[PDB]
Amino acid sequence: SRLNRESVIDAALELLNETGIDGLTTRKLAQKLGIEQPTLYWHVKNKRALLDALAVEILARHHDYSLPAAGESWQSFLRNAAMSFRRALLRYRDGAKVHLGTRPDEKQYDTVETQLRFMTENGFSLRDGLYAISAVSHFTLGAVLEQQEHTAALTDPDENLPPLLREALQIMDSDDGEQAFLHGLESLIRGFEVQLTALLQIV
Amino acid sequence: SRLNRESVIDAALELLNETGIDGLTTRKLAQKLGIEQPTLYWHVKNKRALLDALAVEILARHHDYSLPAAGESWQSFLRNAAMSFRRALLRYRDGAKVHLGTRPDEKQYDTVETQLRFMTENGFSLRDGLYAISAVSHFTLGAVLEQQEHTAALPPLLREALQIMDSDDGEQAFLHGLESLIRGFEVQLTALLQIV
Ligand SMILES: Cc1c2c(c(O)c3c(O)cccc13)C(=O)[C@]1(O)C(=O)C(C(N)=O)=C(O)[C@@H](N(C)C)[C@@H]1C2
Ligand SMILES: [Cl-]
Ligand SMILES: [Cl-]
Ligand SMILES: [Cl-]
Ligand SMILES: [Cl-]
Ligand SMILES: [Cl-]
Ligand SMILES: [Cl-]
Ligand SMILES: [Cl-]
Ligand SMILES: [Cl-]
Ligand SMILES: [Cl-]
Ligand SMILES: [Mg+2]
Repeated sequence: SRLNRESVIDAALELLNETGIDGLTTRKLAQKLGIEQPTLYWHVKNKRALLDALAVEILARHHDYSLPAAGESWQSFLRNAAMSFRRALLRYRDGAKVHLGTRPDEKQYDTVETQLRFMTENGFSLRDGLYAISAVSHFTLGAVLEQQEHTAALTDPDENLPPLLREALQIMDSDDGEQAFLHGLESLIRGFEVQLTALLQIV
Repeated sequence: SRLNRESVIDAALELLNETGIDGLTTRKLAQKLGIEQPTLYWHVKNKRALLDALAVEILARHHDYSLPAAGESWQSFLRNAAMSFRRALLRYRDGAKVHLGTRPDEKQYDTVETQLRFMTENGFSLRDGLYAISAVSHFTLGAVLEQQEHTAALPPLLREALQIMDSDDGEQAFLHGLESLIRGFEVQLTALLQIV
């Protein structure tokens, strides 16, 4: 079939959903695309190159709230961006692992620059603006990775559970992690706000 | 080698530091222990079982702040627990990845129950106490993972960002975010039913 970048990425993302990240291989991709492995090699040098491209393309295709809307508050921007990032990571099987194992594009660098510009224009020091954006990223990625790895582990004993843990596990299994995530996200943002507004005051 | 559980874990953690999580295999563990694979199999059924046990033993061995001190505030407890958790995850190569997606083990039940009960004793609902603990975990795991990954590895403002980001190992960003999280929890807890 067609082996332009877009078609190779489409096929690989579809394969990822079938195999997961550990099972994804260039050999299986060649099969999916109806080609011999040396043919694929011309287009895609190895699994690492493949994964780097997928990670970028997942965000490029699906992380559609990467920039603030005109006039949007920083609080709202971080909230929306976090929700968008989470959605994008959850869209594919092992998506967060795919994302984790890369380092950003030149395009992603521009976006981060704009986000950093935006934060600093809203009163954050560069340091605090960065730490905020980092913390949102770390929390969001951590939440998705726990969810997705937990799912992955299931494919491979209530009577002894103590009562609060039993109830906590019931609570956590009750959705895909969204409720816990959204609650933590508000706490994170409010913490940032308390810090920003303090300026040089002891807080 | 000796193949009691402790010796097997010892060997596997040593191997983990050598190979990382992806590179860790039962074949290489058997080699390290000077045994054949089917011998290892009697003791360790597969990689998932090994990883599950490593997750537990890393905390058992190195997570020293899992319970509040007598009289300790919930804020201080979460701070201390988060710092301890992070140190324990950082102790071994890919430690955060080893933890990911695990659930409390039987040997951790009393501890984790106490943590949950402790939050509720401080005014949190079980739900909100859980969400606080979970947020701390998720944030800490994210922070460590990004540190462990860019051990495994232009714009103006960004460029100074990378300077501060490379001025240390991640601890400053981590600690700053942890304080934000804790203050956010406090603001929520203290609001009760007030619009906040
Ligand atoms: C309460 C809880 C915890 C954890 C956890 O994974 C979990 C879960 O998967 C479902 C429901 C509840 C929990 C932790 O991993 C753990 O790291 C942990 O095992 C743990 C421990 N064993 O000491 C902690 O200290 C806790 N945290 C404050 C770092 C946290 C507690
Ligand atoms: Cl072609
Ligand atoms: Cl193309
Ligand atoms: Cl491959
Ligand atoms: Cl707004
Ligand atoms: Cl023995
Ligand atoms: Cl033993
Ligand atoms: Cl293996
Ligand atoms: Cl205290
Ligand atoms: Cl209780
Ligand atoms: Mg855990």
